[PDB]
Amino acid sequence: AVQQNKPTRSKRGMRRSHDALTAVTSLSVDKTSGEKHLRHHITADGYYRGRKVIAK
Amino acid sequence: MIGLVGKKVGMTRIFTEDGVSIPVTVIEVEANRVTQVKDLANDGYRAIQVTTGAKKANRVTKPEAGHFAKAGVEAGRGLWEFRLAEGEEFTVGQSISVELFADVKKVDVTGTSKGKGFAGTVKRWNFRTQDATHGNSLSHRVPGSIGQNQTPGKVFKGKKMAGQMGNERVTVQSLDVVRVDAERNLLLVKGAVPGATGSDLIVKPAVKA
Amino acid sequence: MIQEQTMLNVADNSGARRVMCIKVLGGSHRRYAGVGDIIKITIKEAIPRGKVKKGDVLKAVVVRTKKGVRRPDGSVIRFDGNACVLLNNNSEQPIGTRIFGPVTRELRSEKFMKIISLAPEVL
Amino acid sequence: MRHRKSGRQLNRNSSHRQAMFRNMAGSLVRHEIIKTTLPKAKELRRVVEPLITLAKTDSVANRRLAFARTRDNEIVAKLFNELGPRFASRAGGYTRILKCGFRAGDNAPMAYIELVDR
Amino acid sequence: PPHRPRPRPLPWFPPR
Amino acid sequence: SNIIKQLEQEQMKQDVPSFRPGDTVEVKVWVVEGSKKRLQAFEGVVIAIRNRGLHSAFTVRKISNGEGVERVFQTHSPVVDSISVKRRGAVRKAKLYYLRERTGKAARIKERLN
RNA sequence: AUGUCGGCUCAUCACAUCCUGGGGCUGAAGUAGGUCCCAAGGGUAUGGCUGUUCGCCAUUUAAAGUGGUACGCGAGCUGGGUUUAGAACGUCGUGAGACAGUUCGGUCCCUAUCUGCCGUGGGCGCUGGAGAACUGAGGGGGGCUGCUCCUAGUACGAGAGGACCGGAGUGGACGCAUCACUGGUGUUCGGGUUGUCAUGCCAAUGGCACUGCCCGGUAGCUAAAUGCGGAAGAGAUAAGUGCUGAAAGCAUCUAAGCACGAAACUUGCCCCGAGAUGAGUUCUCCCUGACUCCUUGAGAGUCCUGAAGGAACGUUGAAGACGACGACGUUGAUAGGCCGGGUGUGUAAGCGCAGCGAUGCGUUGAGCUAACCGGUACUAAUGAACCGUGAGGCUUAACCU
RNA sequence: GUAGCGAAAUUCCUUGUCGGGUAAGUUCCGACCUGCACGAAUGGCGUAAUGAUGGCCAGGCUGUCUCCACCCGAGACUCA
RNA sequence: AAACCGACACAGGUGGUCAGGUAGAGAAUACCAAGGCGCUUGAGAGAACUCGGGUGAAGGAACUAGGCAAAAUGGUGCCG
RNA sequence: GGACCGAACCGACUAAUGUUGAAAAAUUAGCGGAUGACUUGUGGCUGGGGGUGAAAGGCCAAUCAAACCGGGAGAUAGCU
Ligand SMILES: [K+]
Ligand SMILES: [K+]
Ligand SMILES: [K+]
Ligand SMILES: [K+]
Ligand SMILES: [K+]
Ligand SMILES: [K+]
Ligand SMILES: [K+]
Ligand SMILES: [K+]
Ligand SMILES: [K+]
Ligand SMILES: [K+]
Ligand SMILES: [K+]
Ligand SMILES: [K+]
Ligand SMILES: [K+]
Ligand SMILES: [K+]
Ligand SMILES: [K+]
Ligand SMILES: [K+]
Ligand SMILES: [K+]
Ligand SMILES: [K+]
Ligand SMILES: [K+]
Ligand SMILES: [K+]
Ligand SMILES: [K+]
Ligand SMILES: [K+]
Ligand SMILES: [Mg+2]
Ligand SMILES: [Mg+2]
Ligand SMILES: [Mg+2]
Ligand SMILES: [Mg+2]
Ligand SMILES: [Mg+2]
Ligand SMILES: [Mg+2]
Ligand SMILES: [Mg+2]
Ligand SMILES: [Mg+2]
Ligand SMILES: [Mg+2]
Ligand SMILES: [Mg+2]
Ligand SMILES: [Mg+2]
Ligand SMILES: [Mg+2]
Ligand SMILES: [Mg+2]
Ligand SMILES: [Mg+2]
Ligand SMILES: [Mg+2]
Ligand SMILES: [Mg+2]
Ligand SMILES: [Mg+2]
Ligand SMILES: [Mg+2]
Ligand SMILES: [Mg+2]
Ligand SMILES: [Mg+2]
Ligand SMILES: [Mg+2]
Ligand SMILES: [Mg+2]
Ligand SMILES: [Mg+2]
Ligand SMILES: [Mg+2]
Ligand SMILES: [Mg+2]
Ligand SMILES: [Mg+2]
Ligand SMILES: [Mg+2]
Ligand SMILES: [Mg+2]
Ligand SMILES: [Mg+2]
Ligand SMILES: [Mg+2]
Ligand SMILES: [Mg+2]
Ligand SMILES: [Mg+2]
Ligand SMILES: [Mg+2]
Ligand SMILES: [Mg+2]
Ligand SMILES: [Mg+2]
Ligand SMILES: [Mg+2]
Ligand SMILES: [Mg+2]
Ligand SMILES: [Mg+2]
Ligand SMILES: [Mg+2]
Ligand SMILES: [Mg+2]
Ligand SMILES: [Mg+2]
Ligand SMILES: [Mg+2]
Ligand SMILES: [Mg+2]
Ligand SMILES: [Mg+2]
Ligand SMILES: [Mg+2]
Ligand SMILES: [Mg+2]
Ligand SMILES: [Mg+2]
Ligand SMILES: [Mg+2]
Ligand SMILES: [Mg+2]
Ligand SMILES: [Mg+2]
Ligand SMILES: [Mg+2]
Ligand SMILES: [Mg+2]
Ligand SMILES: [Mg+2]
Ligand SMILES: [Mg+2]
Ligand SMILES: [Mg+2]
Ligand SMILES: [Mg+2]
Ligand SMILES: [Mg+2]
Ligand SMILES: [Mg+2]
Ligand SMILES: [Mg+2]
Ligand SMILES: [Mg+2]
Repeated sequence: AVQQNKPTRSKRGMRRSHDALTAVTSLSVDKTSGEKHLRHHITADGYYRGRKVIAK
Repeated sequence: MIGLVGKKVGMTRIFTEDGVSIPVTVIEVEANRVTQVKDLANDGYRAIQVTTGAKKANRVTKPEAGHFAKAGVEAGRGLWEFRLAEGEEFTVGQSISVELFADVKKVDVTGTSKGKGFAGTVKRWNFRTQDATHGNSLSHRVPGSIGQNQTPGKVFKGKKMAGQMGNERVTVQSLDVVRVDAERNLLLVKGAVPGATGSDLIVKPAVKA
Repeated sequence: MIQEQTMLNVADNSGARRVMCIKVLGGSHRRYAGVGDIIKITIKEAIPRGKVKKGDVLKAVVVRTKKGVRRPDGSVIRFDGNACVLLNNNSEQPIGTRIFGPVTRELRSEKFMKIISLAPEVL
Repeated sequence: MRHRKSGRQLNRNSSHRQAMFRNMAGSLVRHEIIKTTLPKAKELRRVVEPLITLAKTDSVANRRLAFARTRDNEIVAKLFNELGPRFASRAGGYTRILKCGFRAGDNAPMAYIELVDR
Repeated sequence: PPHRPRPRPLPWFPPR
Repeated sequence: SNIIKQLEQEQMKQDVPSFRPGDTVEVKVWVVEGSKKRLQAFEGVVIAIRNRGLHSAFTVRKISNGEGVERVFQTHSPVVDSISVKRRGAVRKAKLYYLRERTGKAARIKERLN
């Protein structure tokens, strides 16, 4: 099964009207390190909810 | 006649002395509290709104809390309306118990059926399967033809096809009331009713009778 | 749970040994016959000098099934085999004079009281 | 439908799943902290925590059960000599899962799972 | 009667 | 679960004797031939037990008038008047369905001597 | 290049009606028919033979309707028949070959753009915002029927036989729900066992051999399991039956007027449903700053403010393709663990005793036990932050000042 | 047109007729002869054994089916 | 065989030699040795439907053009 | 022993899959032959109205009722 007519650039754009990404609503700030992090995830320096939880 | 809101507790059996096992659904019917009364003057129809159960105060939004506050009833887990027959009367704040069903022989029970998700035509519509063997190519449970030819050159509305099954409102009519235990807040009805254990049920006196 | 093509033993002394159900009577598209139901049968195996002959087409009542019968308290009675009693095609009365093996109380009716009375055991 | 069913399949057959969690449970007991995917970490809790529970009550039978479920004498010896005692007065919850980013290769959500007294 | 032969295959040709 | 537990408990018989698969039991059941109630005995080997509170059942097999018969009894049914163990059988398995394909000497169960 | 018979799957309409419903006439006593009128709501066999459609036959059924839909339906299946290439028979032909014929064999492609259809979301709208509960325009589903008993061996009839009307019971087929029971499944639970490899060895275990092969089986899902349904009633009618009644001193169901009258129609039952843009109703909740400029208006901008609520995130669910929907987030049982129970399996391991040994016995209904039940903050569900604003146009009426 | 064979890999009429098998058999087996249009090395008729050969019947067996249910994997679906 | 023949780092093809252990008649087959590898997208999810499998109450060819497919049988010794 | 059962090896009867394939003929499960009119390596010979053919108009480099390449050649085309 295949198109009988070439779809327009208009229709292409309409289909892609739902393809947009969502930015991360809000990042959190660790209360000790001050680093930004995804909520409920550890920071890059291994902090979570103030506590140093992992090395590196 | 008004109904009550209850909760499907589960199924069991009642043995009778004459040696019959009656399959029963156990419906827990706590006090239904009237939250609002609707009348012709203001609303254009007669009905009561009832709540039942409980709700943690922090889960009750301010709009909901204000509604319960006006009635002067504790917040329940939801609101349900029942249309009033011409004879009936109720007041805001009033409790209605399962004693309501004391003399009722048959009830209708409305619930949300269990959710089967996306179901095929075999399960959803009892379509017959095609041959398992004798050369069938990739078409064992598929629906077969879905229309005619150039006339009408379309598929008719309401064609039975795969789709969401269950997780919808279902009423089972004319179930026998086996027992009404006011003290335990229990209604026993004979037979199965819609929904999973724990689900809300609406119980009304049977319309057919 | 007897259907067309099901082979049954015979629980009587009609002379038949094996019979085959060729029709479940009593409704359009009726699928199954259980204990107490009338079926149309053909005789597949018969004793030399019996009241019935191989190839005869008559009726029978199912008296024992492997699927069994449920009772009002939820109990079940299952038998090791399927068995029927041959009936006259018109009168629907037993052909044999003796019943072999147990039968159930599902037969307790004006129609099959002769079978009940002749049966060595009723469950 | 999977109403009320427990257990993740994790795109493996049963024998592979069992082998993997046996290995992973060994890793966690040895290292006390490992990085894995978040669903694997969530499933691992259901394997390791019963092992630690078993190790609280030291007996020949329990050591043999643990061996049957780990197939590593070093792991059994550590369960019964170190971890059992360490968790003697803890009613479950021997592990914690800490979510930590996405894997470069395949964007899998990753987590650390560690013993809580590490 | 039939108005068409039962479908058949074509011989391979260098495609591009 | 307390609600259904309570409903179930109030219907349960308190006088159910202990029995195991492989036991020979006699079950007395009420039979109603019109007005007259009477007890009919069913004696056989217990080949299966379903323990499930009020929903407990047991299956008894016998050979009757040339015919194998199984009856599944609902243990707490009022239809069942009484149960009595006539002989204690020695078997390994919970369910003795393998007896269905056995007859005579082969279907014999050793007695549980204690 | 518009794929062709039949089958399968899935249908949908007509009515010239097969059944069921209503009725007139009968060469209609009754029962049972004949015939014609009205009626399309629902229903409307399984097999043997054959490629068959058909047909014949067997046995059912209330009935096994007739047609239209590309002789409905191959981008849905089949490929038996029939239009390829092989081969043979009869026949025709000197022959190549051929057939008012026959016979054996013989590749069925397509990831769906658009319409359509089944489901399920996102956007914006609905005139301040928000959370709920509704009304119900409108739409869809459903609508089958047997047998027995009572009425009554009554009415009818010389007998034989044998009712209407009305009532009760129990079935078949179909549909909906459900898992208490009976069962299936149950590669996540327990056990038995063959071969082999390993854990130093013994003992005990694990891997692999379709889950190695098996026996049981929890929860869930489920049918063969077991609950429930089709209606009554009402309105307006069909054919039909009438009442009163002239035109036409009579007669006349009809012209005026009035009454009955069917599974059809409109309701009544079930479900969807306010994008019903004709965007409805009810209840509740929230927001009561300052200033500047301009082409002066439903204008723009700055600062302050950020509510109700929402969303995100996290723990998740008998909710689920994803979205969505539901629960819960420490003021906490949302999930996992843990504790207790239940259930399943069937008396673990170790030790002791007996036996030459295989093994048995005792400790012991032992040990282990998934998805179940009841508890329990041990682990994970964060302080925040994000979106959403700051009293809501004009006109006209009425009522208040 | 002999022997032999014959509704046949051949028989149009034709599902011929009779018998057997099935509850029911346009196929099958045994016959009949009315051979449309068999027939003697483009061999006739038989034939043990053999056949991934054609037709038919029976036992066993079964999800082929009545009528499907559940489960395990690989895809489908979501993310990179 | 990713280096040869197959347009490809392609389920294909490619002559000769070597051949351990336990079970086994065996170079079959299962599990292993020496030795060699996990197949150059992954992660989740646990719908329909498709593919490849497992089990199935009662019935047992009723399926179908046709038992197609599946299920079944399956070894050795002795008797027969 | 053109004997039997059965691997290697040689074949290719059935089914499913695949059909913009993993593959311009395969994969999976079954299947036939398997001391012979067997199978296979290396090299050689037969040439296009010619070869070769246990005969299918089969095969002669994925091409066959007359190979492929170049030429006559811009054949001819009352046809599109
Ligand atoms: K039609
Ligand atoms: K109709
Ligand atoms: K056509
Ligand atoms: K088409
Ligand atoms: K297709
Ligand atoms: K279009
Ligand atoms: K169940
Ligand atoms: K179950
Ligand atoms: K082993
Ligand atoms: K609205
Ligand atoms: K918990
Ligand atoms: K136990
Ligand atoms: K002839
Ligand atoms: K001829
Ligand atoms: K010749
Ligand atoms: K000869
Ligand atoms: K052959
Ligand atoms: K290489
Ligand atoms: K998914
Ligand atoms: K050569
Ligand atoms: K040539
Ligand atoms: K060439
Ligand atoms: Mg076009
Ligand atoms: Mg997109
Ligand atoms: Mg669901
Ligand atoms: Mg079918
Ligand atoms: Mg194909
Ligand atoms: Mg298939
Ligand atoms: Mg049109
Ligand atoms: Mg759960
Ligand atoms: Mg994957
Ligand atoms: Mg394995
Ligand atoms: Mg008409
Ligand atoms: Mg109607
Ligand atoms: Mg057509
Ligand atoms: Mg196709
Ligand atoms: Mg088509
Ligand atoms: Mg030819
Ligand atoms: Mg309607
Ligand atoms: Mg409708
Ligand atoms: Mg249950
Ligand atoms: Mg079971
Ligand atoms: Mg099992
Ligand atoms: Mg060793
Ligand atoms: Mg050992
Ligand atoms: Mg190994
Ligand atoms: Mg191996
Ligand atoms: Mg009706
Ligand atoms: Mg127990
Ligand atoms: Mg053990
Ligand atoms: Mg004939
Ligand atoms: Mg004949
Ligand atoms: Mg037959
Ligand atoms: Mg013949
Ligand atoms: Mg000849
Ligand atoms: Mg001659
Ligand atoms: Mg000659
Ligand atoms: Mg010859
Ligand atoms: Mg992608
Ligand atoms: Mg590669
Ligand atoms: Mg290769
Ligand atoms: Mg080779
Ligand atoms: Mg090998
Ligand atoms: Mg090695
Ligand atoms: Mg799957
Ligand atoms: Mg199987
Ligand atoms: Mg079965
Ligand atoms: Mg069975
Ligand atoms: Mg059988
Ligand atoms: Mg048939
Ligand atoms: Mg058929
Ligand atoms: Mg086969
Ligand atoms: Mg097989
Ligand atoms: Mg040979
Ligand atoms: Mg060849
Ligand atoms: Mg092969
Ligand atoms: Mg061989
Ligand atoms: Mg030729
Ligand atoms: Mg070639
Ligand atoms: Mg030429
Ligand atoms: Mg020239
Ligand atoms: Mg030219």
